[PDB]
Amino acid sequence: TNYKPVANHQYNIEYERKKKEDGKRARADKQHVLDMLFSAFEKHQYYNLKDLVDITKQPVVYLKEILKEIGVQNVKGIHKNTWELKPE
Amino acid sequence: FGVLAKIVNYMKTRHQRGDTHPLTLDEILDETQHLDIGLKQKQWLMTEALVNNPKIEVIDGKYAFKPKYNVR
Amino acid sequence: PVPPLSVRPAVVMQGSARNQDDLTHKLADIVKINNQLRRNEQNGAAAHVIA
Amino acid sequence: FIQMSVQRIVEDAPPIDLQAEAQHASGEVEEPPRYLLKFEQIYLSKPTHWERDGAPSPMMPNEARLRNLTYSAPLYVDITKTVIKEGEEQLQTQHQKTFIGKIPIMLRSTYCLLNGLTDRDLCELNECPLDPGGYFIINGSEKVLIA
Amino acid sequence: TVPKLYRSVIEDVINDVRDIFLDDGVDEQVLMELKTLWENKLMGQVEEEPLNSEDDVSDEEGQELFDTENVVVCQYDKIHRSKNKWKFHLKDGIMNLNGRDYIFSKAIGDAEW
Amino acid sequence: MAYQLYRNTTLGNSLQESLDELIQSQQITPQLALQVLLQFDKAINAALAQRVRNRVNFRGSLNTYRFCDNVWTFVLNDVEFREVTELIKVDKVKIVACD
Amino acid sequence: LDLAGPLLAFLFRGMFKNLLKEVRIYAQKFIDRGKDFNLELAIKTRIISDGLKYSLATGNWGDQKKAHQARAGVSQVLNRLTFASTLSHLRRLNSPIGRDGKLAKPRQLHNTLWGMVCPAETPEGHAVGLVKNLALMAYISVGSQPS
Amino acid sequence: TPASESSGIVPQLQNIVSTVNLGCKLDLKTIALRARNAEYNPKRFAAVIMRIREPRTTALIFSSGKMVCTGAKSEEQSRLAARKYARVVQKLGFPAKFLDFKIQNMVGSCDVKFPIRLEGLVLTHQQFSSYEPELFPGLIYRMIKPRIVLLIFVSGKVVLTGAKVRAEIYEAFENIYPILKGFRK
Amino acid sequence: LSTMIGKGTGAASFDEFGNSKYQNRRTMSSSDRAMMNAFKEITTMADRINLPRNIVDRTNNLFKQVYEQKSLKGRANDAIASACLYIACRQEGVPRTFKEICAVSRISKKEIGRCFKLILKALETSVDLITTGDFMSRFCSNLCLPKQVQMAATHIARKAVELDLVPGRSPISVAAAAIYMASQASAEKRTQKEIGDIAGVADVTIRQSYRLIYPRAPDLFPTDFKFDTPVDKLPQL
Repeated sequence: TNYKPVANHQYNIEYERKKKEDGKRARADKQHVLDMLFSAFEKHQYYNLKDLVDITKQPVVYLKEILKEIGVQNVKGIHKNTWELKPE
Repeated sequence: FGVLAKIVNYMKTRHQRGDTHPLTLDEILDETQHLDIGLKQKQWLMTEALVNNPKIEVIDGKYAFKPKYNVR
Repeated sequence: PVPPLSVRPAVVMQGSARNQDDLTHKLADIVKINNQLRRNEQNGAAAHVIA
Repeated sequence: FIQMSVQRIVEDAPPIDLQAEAQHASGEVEEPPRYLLKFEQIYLSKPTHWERDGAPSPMMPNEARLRNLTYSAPLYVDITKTVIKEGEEQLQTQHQKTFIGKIPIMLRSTYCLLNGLTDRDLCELNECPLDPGGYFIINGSEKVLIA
Repeated sequence: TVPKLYRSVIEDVINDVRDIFLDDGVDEQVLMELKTLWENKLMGQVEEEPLNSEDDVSDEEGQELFDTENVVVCQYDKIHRSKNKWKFHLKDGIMNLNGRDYIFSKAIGDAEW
Repeated sequence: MAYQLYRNTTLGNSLQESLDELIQSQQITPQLALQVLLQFDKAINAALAQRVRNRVNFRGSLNTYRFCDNVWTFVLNDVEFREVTELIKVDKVKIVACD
Repeated sequence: LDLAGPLLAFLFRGMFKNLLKEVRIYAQKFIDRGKDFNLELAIKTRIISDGLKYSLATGNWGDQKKAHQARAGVSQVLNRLTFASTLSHLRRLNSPIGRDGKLAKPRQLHNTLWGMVCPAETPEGHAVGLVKNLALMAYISVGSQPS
Repeated sequence: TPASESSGIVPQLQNIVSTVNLGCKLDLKTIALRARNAEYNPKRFAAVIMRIREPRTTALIFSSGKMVCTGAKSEEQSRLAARKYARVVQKLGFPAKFLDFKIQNMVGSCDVKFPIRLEGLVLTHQQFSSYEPELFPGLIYRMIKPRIVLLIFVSGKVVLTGAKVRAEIYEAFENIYPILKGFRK
Repeated sequence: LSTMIGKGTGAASFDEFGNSKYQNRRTMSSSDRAMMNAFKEITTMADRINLPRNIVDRTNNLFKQVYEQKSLKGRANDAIASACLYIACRQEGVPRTFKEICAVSRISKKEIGRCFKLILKALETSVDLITTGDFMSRFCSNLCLPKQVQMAATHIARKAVELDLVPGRSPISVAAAAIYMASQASAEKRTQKEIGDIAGVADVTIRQSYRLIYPRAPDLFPTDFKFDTPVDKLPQL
């Protein structure tokens, strides 16, 4: 046992995945990011924060400041929150 | 809808700027950079977003003042 | 009423203080929740949660 | 119990599979990674002890009693990983021989080294020849299970 | 061998855009004329700005805007460097070198500046 | 999506010019030409992927470099392209690489 | 009569199944964080190693938190006062019973014990006739598949 | 110490670390687009990387207007390279300004020309020395005076870093050298 | 803090309508629950290499000290526990390699090493310097090598350091090279890959280290050693 990994073999693979352009996000392209928000909001009235994070590949706190800018939030159950640009 | 929100946001900024002067749809399309949104959407705008709009102000044959209606 | 320590001389049994009279340990539980329900009244008192 | 019961139980019914919760909010590309685990033949070493140095050595039931050890032996099992992904990979299989825990041996049973030695050898190990065995040694104390 | 590759490319493109020509209602003669034309074409101061004390540390603008030299369009796999020593691992690849056109799927590579 | 870059090439440029003639004669539309250029991209990428298998090796002096929008742009001087059966030297070459 | 094998078998099944759950939880935690898996790290050896060690030493049985109401006192320190106490101790068997006041027929000497359990050889104390001792020739089946 | 001035082998400077603020906001993308012999990967890091061969150096410039210059053989040469980059930025037309230039670190190295016993050094200076031959092959010495870090090798090679002033390197080295001579093989 | 409670009288114990007898139990010490969670990880790690409880008790102790100072709270808690385990093992005079503690953990060698130094800085404390002797025992043991050969290797190792034949080498690698020389001088002859496999170092590292000590092999063996293959017949690789 323990045929020494010194750098764990899965962990190496995960770092390798990371070793292909990660850890930097658009934020920065604001307007183009707004375009993604407008496009997404066209598909459905409300979305989970997690779906927007996958969809726009940007820091969450910045996206929150945008959702404060053009929308509101609507929570239900156990902290299950969805955001919406107040359709009317 | 998203496009319409950009109209709302522009209008919001203009109200915030201090002015509520009405403009044509075409100008609004231009200023929102949504000129090429197509006839269909424009038509949707004309026959819902602009007329089924619960708080749209029509004045001088043009559409103004969207964000607010409760206080003047 | 909280019974005096002579009723709960713990038992030490080596160590030091490793000896809280398990009744004391229950008394510690009562004080803890009563402190919390008190703070609950001080703070954002709910309804069902107070119940 | 060792020769039958423990093997039957690890073979009986414990295959476990896990399918990741991926492709959320966005998908369309064959990818929710899935893994399955299977357990084969069980192995059981002779009663062993690991000295603080890290060096294993054979344990003598008399020594186990003086130093207050637990006279037990290591149990090992064959574990398999079997990755039948949702498409591309299906033949990713790898074999392992792994330590899972320490089973207390009972004295002079077929798995406790005293069974093989002769009367002169057993006297050499400071063990009684007439002593009957059939009781576990735990933490220095000799312990017998009541039917 | 390589003019044949371009011929391969001509067959693939003409074949695959033919349907586009038909979808518009454009005549196949135009498609052939395109092919034929295309074939014919084929062959104080010091605490603020002491900065002006390094004037002319400049070089030739000559090497980029003019493109008098030859050009290569390809792709990169990985680029790696060690001080002034540079290493390149490239892939895919069309070259144009003093009159002739060449091709590669992989190209590896070392240069110093 | 296949890179527009190969449209810059002589091959790509002769095509764009061939399309431009067709537009001069108003036999086709600009959008259709773009659709032909997009198909040409795919098809030449495919030709690269399936047919092209050869490789080359090179050494030279680096003159300038750039990197932006995941696009590498070089200009090398005194370059030497070396192959197993041929060799190709040129005084200066630009190398643009995307991935 | 449950003996050392079927008594151990109940515990080994429970800890090993319990071990299977702890490995299930580990593989999900691996998949959640962004993947970093080591099959050798997921096995919590202590579940088995220490679990058998514990039950057999105290004499308790199983879950300790709750299961210990009736099947208590099943392991014991092997009495060693003479040679006979030990042979007699290893060859002891116990009927479970209520405790502190029961009077009925599981205390008298049923005829079917003939050739099976000792006529006279039972504690002179409170548990008279409840802890019995196996006759001299008697034997016990280990059991096997009827197939 | 005159008595030992063959201590005075004056350790060679190899690297200098300085920063400077250009005094204006910039656009790295345009910069990366426009500038020659420069690299910019916003998907990997924020700063644009530029490199000259002059006094052979390299600089990394941010968008806030702050930048860091490295690679210099000396502090004057470092002020020269820093000024050369800011000149280039001036040549871009951008409001380049030579503001807040400051050295952050100096690095020196040297050889003593004799083998030594690290086992003794780590024993006698146990409170400050830290040696892990299984991990790093050198020995790490943390002085509390000219708060400097030293790298000691069996060959006798030494590197010093954490410096703010060249005098501090000489002082650190003049102080420690007799001890090292006292642990010669 | 407090006692616990749990289900079982059959019931009445409301859930009145839902399926939850009486009430749920309550967490108590949450700020520290990951200290307790650290103690759980240290014992797992500890058993996977069969460490004594005395090591675990030192390890747990070091950790509490590092935790209370809150000087390195930013770091990976599991990295901190692993480094504590390494220190405890070295202080008790039976060091494990960084390679060994990494093996029973999910933390990288670099990060354990880094945390190691920081803890040393945090507690303002120092440890002894590892010797060849501290590892010669475990390795020769796991390779089923005779006691006599283990003794010779020890002597080979000790002398090798005494003659200063390896100034540019780690003691572990030298230990490995001594084990190989011994084993090839006996009937056992463990292969380089096998020694590599127990030691964890690269087998090229052993080969180089062997090539460096080979010129003085006659002088390094104990005079009382029972030779099998003489040094005049000792292989080269």
